[PDB]
Amino acid sequence: MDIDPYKEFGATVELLSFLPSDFFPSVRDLLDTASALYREALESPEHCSPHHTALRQAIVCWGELMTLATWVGVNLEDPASRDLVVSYVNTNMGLKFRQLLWFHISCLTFGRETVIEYLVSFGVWIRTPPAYRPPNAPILSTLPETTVVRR
Amino acid sequence: MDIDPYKEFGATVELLSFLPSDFFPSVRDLLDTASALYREALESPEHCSPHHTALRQAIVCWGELMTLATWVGVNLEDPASRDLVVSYVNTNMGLKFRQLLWFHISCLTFGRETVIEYLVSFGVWIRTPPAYRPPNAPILSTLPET
Amino acid sequence: MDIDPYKEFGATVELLSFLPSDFFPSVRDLLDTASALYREALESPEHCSPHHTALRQAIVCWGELMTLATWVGVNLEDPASRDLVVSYVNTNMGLKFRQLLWFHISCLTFGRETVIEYLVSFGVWIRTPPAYRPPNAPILSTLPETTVVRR
Amino acid sequence: MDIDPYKEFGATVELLSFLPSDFFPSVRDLLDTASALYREALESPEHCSPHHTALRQAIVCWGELMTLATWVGVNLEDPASRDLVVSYVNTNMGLKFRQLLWFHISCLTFGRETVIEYLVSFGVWIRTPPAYRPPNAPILSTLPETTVVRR
Amino acid sequence: MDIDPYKEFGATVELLSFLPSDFFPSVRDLLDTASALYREALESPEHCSPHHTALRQAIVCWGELMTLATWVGVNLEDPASRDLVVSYVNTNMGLKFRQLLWFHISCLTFGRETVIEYLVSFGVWIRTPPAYRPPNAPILSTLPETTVVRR
Amino acid sequence: MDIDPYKEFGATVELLSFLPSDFFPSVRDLLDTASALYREALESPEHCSPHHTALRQAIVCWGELMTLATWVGVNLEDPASRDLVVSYVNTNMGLKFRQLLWFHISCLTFGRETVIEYLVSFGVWIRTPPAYRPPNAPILSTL
Repeated sequence: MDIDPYKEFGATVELLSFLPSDFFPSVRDLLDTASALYREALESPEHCSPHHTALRQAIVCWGELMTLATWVGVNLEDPASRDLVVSYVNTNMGLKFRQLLWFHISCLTFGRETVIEYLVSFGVWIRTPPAYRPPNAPILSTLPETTVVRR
Repeated sequence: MDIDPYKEFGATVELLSFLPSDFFPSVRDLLDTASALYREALESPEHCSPHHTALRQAIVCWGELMTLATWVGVNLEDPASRDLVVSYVNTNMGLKFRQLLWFHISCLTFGRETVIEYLVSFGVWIRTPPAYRPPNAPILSTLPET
Repeated sequence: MDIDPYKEFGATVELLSFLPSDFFPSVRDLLDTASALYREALESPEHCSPHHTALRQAIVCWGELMTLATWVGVNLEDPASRDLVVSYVNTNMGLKFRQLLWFHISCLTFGRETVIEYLVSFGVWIRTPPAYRPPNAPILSTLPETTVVRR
Repeated sequence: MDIDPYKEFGATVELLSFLPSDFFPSVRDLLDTASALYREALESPEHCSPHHTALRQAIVCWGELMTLATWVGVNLEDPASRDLVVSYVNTNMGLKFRQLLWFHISCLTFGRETVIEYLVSFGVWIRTPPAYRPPNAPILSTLPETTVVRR
Repeated sequence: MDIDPYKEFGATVELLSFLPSDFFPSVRDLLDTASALYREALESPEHCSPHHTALRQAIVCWGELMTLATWVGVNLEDPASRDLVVSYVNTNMGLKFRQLLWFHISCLTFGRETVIEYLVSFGVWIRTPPAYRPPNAPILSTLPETTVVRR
Repeated sequence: MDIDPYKEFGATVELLSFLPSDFFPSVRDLLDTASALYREALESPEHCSPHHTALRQAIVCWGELMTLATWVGVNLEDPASRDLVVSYVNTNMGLKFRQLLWFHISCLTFGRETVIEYLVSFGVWIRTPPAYRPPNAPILSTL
């Protein structure tokens, strides 16, 4: 079909194509952020929000893909094809999962309006040619880059 | 007829020449930004804005220019002239379209007054000597302060 | 994308396919009608109407295409390919511009309802086989074909 | 100085450029019509209307042009060049004066709005290919379509 | 006659004498800034403000100076003396016109009080020895110190 | 740009083309008139009038030209080139500067409408053929 898992939330696959391919953190770092900020709500028995539902589903499917990787590394004798499949699962399927994770963790941490405005502004930034581009790329944050809160 | 594509919007061809010619993103990146942000409005059977009207027209005209370039590639046998024509369509007309798409997408995203003050300020900045101007190049951003 | 520059106004590319390919006036005649009826409004600094916006954009792009034609006629040494490109720009791209011009000038002069009704009626006329087709094709006009207004 | 003699009245040299060369009566017939419809007003010491002012001026410059033609015919001994200049004066300048006289006589007879809509509709008719238009040009006249003066 | 072109506006040739020679954009950049910020007001038939009057006059005298430079380059056969005069016109008189254009464009952009306090503070900064002053000259700009145009 | 320095003051360059090139007094005479009539107001720190602003600007741009001329006469060793360029500075730019000074001093002294009617009347006088042209050329005066 044509689900396009972001258009339900307000972004699209092409709106997230503003961000380059290597912009997204690693799958380990994104799973660490998830378990560090929303573990007790991702394990609760209630529909907390659509982001929580989609994030639970994403994590279960990555778990199914990591079980696949373990199984193939255990069961395939041909090492060339074995490492081929494992590297494919880890990188080429991993990129789609990291784009999915980044989006959900960031839209939970900062908000839909903030994440969409950040996507637009980072599109502007990465579009602007290098010679006329400021060094301060836009970034998501809840505090100013320097925070003078003495006590 | 001596028509400005920007005079009704409050800009001018010389006001968009006030920025470096290589400041504007590629036509590919700008068409991607348009289809990523306002596709459902650039395909609806409503006007919704002079910017949507002008942006629909601009994209149709670029599609016609790209069909021209494909036709040239297929139907010109002389490679020198063929690649000269294609390079012209991609660089001169491509620069004019990138200046046009940038203006309309940026206006729709940020605001007419915001984009005009940005044009003026970035033009003044790129001309101020380096030691007496803020060090970071100006940029447009929807992300507020925290 | 799928802009279809008429569906914003109420027609479509297929509704304007009722009219044959050679029905549309020349680009020179349509630019003359434009500069004879709406020049002071096409050069004004205000959004007069969506037809005016689209017509300004169309005229600027035809100007860009005529600058292309001048450039190629000046810069291409190979005469065969030069005249090939110039004839292409003038006829095959010209037809699309004349369909665009005719539509906008007529919808400004006569009105959207009148232009759409004319498209439907000319579809009926040009569809009817020649033997059962009246000689009076439908035409757009603000006066009767004969106008007895003595003084 | 690039002056349009109709722009003052609402027409345009590009709006009257559609009426074919054979559309206008001869200079003699248009002068007879002027002197038989508005002689007592084109010979009065009163500012009657802009059409009267322009008609007076046009007739004076045609008188000067006819004096020119007579002088050429009398004083150019070369018959070839003499007939060349006479033909030029009687056809090119003659057509311009026929277009100018027709416009003013017809404005005075019918009305500004009437003659302008007539020019518009005749442009629409003369731009259509001969195969898609009613075969009888639109007519501007004071007579009924039956041409029977009752009462 | 010992006229101060800024004393009328509140500055003084001795108040602008502190801004170094490298502080001002080139004549070309300052003319581009003028013609891109206030062209429709520097070309209007209206007395807009003393800054507009002085800007019009300054630009006319620079036009005369550029005509002089072109005439020198064309008509002085001696290359040494020709380049000598051209260098003089482009550097000395050029610096005076850069100082004059900067002052008027900056007044029109920012304000009399703002540009005067800026000149005062820049004088304080440029008079201090390099060892007792903050290393970054004071800046007059419309951009935020972050140079990110939001809203 | 097409700034046209007289447009704001109500004239145009083609209106001042009514007066010939050899009609305007020397720049010396015009500067003498200025320093005799409006020195205390051109040296004042006040926007007295747009004519005062334009006249201050013109006087400063002429002072810069004269400094250029002196600098050239001192520093250019080639006498031919030096005399050529100083003669250019004195005549070809002095012409436009005495046009500007004439316009502004005359407007200040007599009035905008008076100077404009003078320009129109001088157009009439210089267009009239010589056989029907009075020997008394038009002249500006408040007497």
